[PDB]
Amino acid sequence: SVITPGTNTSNQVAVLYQGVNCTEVNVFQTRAGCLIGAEHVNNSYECDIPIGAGICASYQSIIA
Amino acid sequence: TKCTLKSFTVEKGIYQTSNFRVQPTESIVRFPNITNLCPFGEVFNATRFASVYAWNRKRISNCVADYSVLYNSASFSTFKCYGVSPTKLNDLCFTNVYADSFVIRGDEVRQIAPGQTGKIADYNYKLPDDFTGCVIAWNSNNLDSKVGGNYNYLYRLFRKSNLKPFERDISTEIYQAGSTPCNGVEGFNCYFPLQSYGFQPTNGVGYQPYRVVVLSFELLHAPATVCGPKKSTNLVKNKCVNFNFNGLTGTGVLTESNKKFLPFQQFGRDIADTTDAVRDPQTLEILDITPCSFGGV
Amino acid sequence: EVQLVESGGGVVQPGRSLRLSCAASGFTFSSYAMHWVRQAPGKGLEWIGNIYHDGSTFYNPSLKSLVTISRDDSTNTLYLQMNSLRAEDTAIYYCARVWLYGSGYMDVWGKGTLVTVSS
Amino acid sequence: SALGKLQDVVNQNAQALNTLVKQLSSNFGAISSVLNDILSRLDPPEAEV
Amino acid sequence: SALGKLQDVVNQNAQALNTLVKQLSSNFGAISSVLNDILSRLDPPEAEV
Amino acid sequence: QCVNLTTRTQLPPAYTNSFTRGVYYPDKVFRSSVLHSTQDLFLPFFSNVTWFHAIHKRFDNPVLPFNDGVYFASTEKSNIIRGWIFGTTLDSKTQSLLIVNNATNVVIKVCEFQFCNDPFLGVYYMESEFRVYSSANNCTFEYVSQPFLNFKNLREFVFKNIDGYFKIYSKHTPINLVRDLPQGFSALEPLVDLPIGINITRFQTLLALHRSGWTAGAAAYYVGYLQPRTFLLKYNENGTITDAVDCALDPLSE
Ligand SMILES: *[C@@H]1O[C@H](CO)[C@@H](O[C@@H]2O[C@H](CO)[C@@H](O)[C@H](O)[C@H]2NC(C)=O)[C@H](O)[C@H]1NC(C)=O
Ligand SMILES: *[C@@H]1O[C@H](CO)[C@@H](O)[C@H](O)[C@H]1NC(C)=O
Ligand SMILES: *[C@@H]1O[C@H](CO)[C@@H](O)[C@H](O)[C@H]1NC(C)=O
Ligand SMILES: *[C@@H]1O[C@H](CO)[C@@H](O)[C@H](O)[C@H]1NC(C)=O
Ligand SMILES: *[C@@H]1O[C@H](CO)[C@@H](O)[C@H](O)[C@H]1NC(C)=O
Ligand SMILES: *[C@@H]1O[C@H](CO)[C@@H](O)[C@H](O)[C@H]1NC(C)=O
Ligand SMILES: *[C@@H]1O[C@H](CO)[C@@H](O)[C@H](O)[C@H]1NC(C)=O
Ligand SMILES: *[C@@H]1O[C@H](CO)[C@@H](O)[C@H](O)[C@H]1NC(C)=O
Repeated sequence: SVITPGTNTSNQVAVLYQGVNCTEVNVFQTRAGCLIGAEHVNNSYECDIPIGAGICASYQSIIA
Repeated sequence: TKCTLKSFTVEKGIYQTSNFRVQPTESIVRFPNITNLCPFGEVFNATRFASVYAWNRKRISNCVADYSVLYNSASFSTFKCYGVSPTKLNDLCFTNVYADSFVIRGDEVRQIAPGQTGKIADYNYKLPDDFTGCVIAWNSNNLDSKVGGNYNYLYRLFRKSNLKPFERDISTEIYQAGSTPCNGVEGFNCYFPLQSYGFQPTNGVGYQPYRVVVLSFELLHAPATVCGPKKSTNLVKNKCVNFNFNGLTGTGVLTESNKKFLPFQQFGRDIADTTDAVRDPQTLEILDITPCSFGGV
Repeated sequence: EVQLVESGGGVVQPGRSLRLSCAASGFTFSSYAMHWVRQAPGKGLEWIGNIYHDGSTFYNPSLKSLVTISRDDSTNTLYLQMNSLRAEDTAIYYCARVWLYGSGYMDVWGKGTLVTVSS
Repeated sequence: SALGKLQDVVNQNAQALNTLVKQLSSNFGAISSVLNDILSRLDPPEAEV
Repeated sequence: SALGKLQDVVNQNAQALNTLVKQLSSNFGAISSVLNDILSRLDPPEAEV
Repeated sequence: QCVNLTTRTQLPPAYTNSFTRGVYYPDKVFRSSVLHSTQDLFLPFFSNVTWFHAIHKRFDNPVLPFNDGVYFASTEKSNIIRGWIFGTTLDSKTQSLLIVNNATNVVIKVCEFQFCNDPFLGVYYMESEFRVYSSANNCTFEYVSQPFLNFKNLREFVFKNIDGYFKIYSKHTPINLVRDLPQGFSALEPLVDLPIGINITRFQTLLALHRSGWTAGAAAYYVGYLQPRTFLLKYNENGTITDAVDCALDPLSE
């Protein structure tokens, strides 16, 4: 799955490999799968792009 | 409405009964004006054919092909066409026609077909699974057999792998036998790939020489060059007609267009892939094709 | 018994012609097809030509018009005419024999003849 | 994106129509996806198939 | 049987997934339900069918 | 007649970026205001395209593979590049393809040429020098046509060989950039389809010497290789491909 903002905004993308461990494929391990290209932050915001298992992505670079 | 609702009493309301569609008034056939006969006499009536391992390929293009003298000739014992009916061969315009000529024995004529196995299909001449064209074969015992034995015709006996479709192997290479190399005489003596057919006229049917010509086509992907004898009709504007442009059949109204076609470009296709515009032969003009009026009654 | 013997080899000038002979003894020369094969030092075997009882001669597509295979059946012999000799034709030549009614097994072989070309 | 609920319905209906139109281009294992080509190329015993 | 409504949904979803898995073991009139067996036992003209 | 060129300067070939060049029309069908997905032998976007020079002393006529297809770009002024050689062994054993564009016409011949080690044309300061092959014995196909042709001219060509057909696609672009490939998009129209029916694995660029030894005119060319991939092409209201997307380049374009 490709997580992106609008192409009017930016061309940066993140890749989610669903149900795939990160050792079998900015690399973060979620319960949904392995997310590559998103910087995991400790802050909590509203959900902009849903990833799953409580993980959401947003553009501010792409953060998860 | 009574027939549609299956009742003799119809209640008040609106009922969808059928679909009105205007029918075409006349058929227009447009073919290239060119009138050059195709040299089938140089293919079928040739004095010499090459062997099946080195089969002869002739490209036939830019001519009018009269197929009706082929099927109605009683000389051909086998006339089997795959992907096209032989009667309809006059009505279609082809491109990239290939004539493949060779000589094989009698019971191997069944091996000139898609999906067959044998020595000829694997190592000599392979037809693809998606083959469109015609296989024509006739007995030639009184030309290709000599009383001492004719040896001008060869077939490859063994290859390391099966051939690709329409692949020619004229390469004659010494090959090994197994567990001893071909390092001279010293090992197991080295087998030769090409064996000659034993053609004598006293041989029974099944061993006798049969001449095979395989015609292979491509179905309307480029500006076509090989077309049947059909006479080109005049063009009519703004009327529902059932047209035939170089083998492309259909129904619609032909109108003037404002689509700036590039010189290579001939026709146009919609999302459904049905043709929406066409370039007519002989006059090179671009005619838009709009489907005839239809709707619900 | 079955035997193939060859003759005609030697050390010859390049461009001079050669006539290599393959005499057969012990078997009837009909119903068998005869091959000419050569091999260079440091190189593998290279097939030259085939000839049958009809007189149909088949050559290697790699080399053209250099050789000419000529069968003769009155004295059970086979001749090769080689014309316009190049420097790379230094080779050991072999005469081979196949049965027309089976697989292409070449059965017995000639012992071979040596052709050396130099200036 | 205020009116996304109506636009979603419009997009779904248009996309369903586009897919239904696109499905005519598929031959489903036949020699061609065009009926006129089959009717002009083959005899009725195999054109029927 | 207090929570039967949620259990019915869970059972229906699991049973549908199990049925979809078990449909792979059916040949549907072919010689075998395994594609590898068909590709290894038959030539491509009949293996295609 | 053959002539060895022994005044070359040793230099490795360069590499540069393809950007979004090498797109050609995949078929002869008119399409307008549509987005069409096609799977064909295309040049990948932002690929590593090999750069060869002709400058004085550089004269780049190496032996290059053909592979599945060749994109040939030319930043040309004063008409040095004249044609191409295609084949497998480039001798009389196999059959080879000759494309030349001399001062009069464009000639395509399929013959068994015994090619020279350094095939070339020549301009005297008039064209009076032609050393490409030493013999031509068995010729099957001949085709004489119209002339196809700071760096001022950009020539893009796409050479493909499928089913015995050699497809040449061409585009001519007026540019004013000095050294590298301009960054932009230009769809290559099909130029010619040749029924040559021969095996091609190797190709050669033909250049022209300048004589007043020899002098090489200022020219530069680029060789890229086609791969089977999918593009999403955009057709405008005039039927011209104005933009393209490489489906396997990055996840955004995917
Ligand atoms: C130009 O140079 C090439 C490469 O050095 C020459 O090709 C060689 O020529 C010699 C002499 O006949 C042969 O023995 C070699 O086998 C050739 N090499 C190859 C790879 O074929 C070429 O002959 C030179 N041109 C001229 C006119 O002499
Ligand atoms: C071959 O010759 C026969 C002899 O009359 C003729 O009837 C036939 O039409 C010829 N075939 C072709 C293809 O010319
Ligand atoms: C015949 O068709 C060609 C196109 O193939 C065209 O150029 C030519 O003008 C036509 N001739 C006539 C008399 O219509
Ligand atoms: C192109 O290839 C060369 C060597 O093959 C390599 O050094 C260079 O980094 C490559 N360039 C790109 C952009 O990949
Ligand atoms: C083309 O030539 C190459 C090498 O010259 C060879 O490996 C390949 O098999 C040839 N292909 C055909 C179809 O002849
Ligand atoms: C161009 O090449 C053709 C083909 O051989 C030849 O007939 C013609 O004379 C050449 N013209 C010049 C100016 O060399
Ligand atoms: C090719 O040319 C050579 C020499 O000119 C000739 O011996 C050979 O027969 C030719 N090949 C064919 C198929 O005509
Ligand atoms: C299409 O062609 C017209 C001229 O007929 C031109 O005005 C228009 O700008 C063209 N479209 C584009 C996108 O350039």
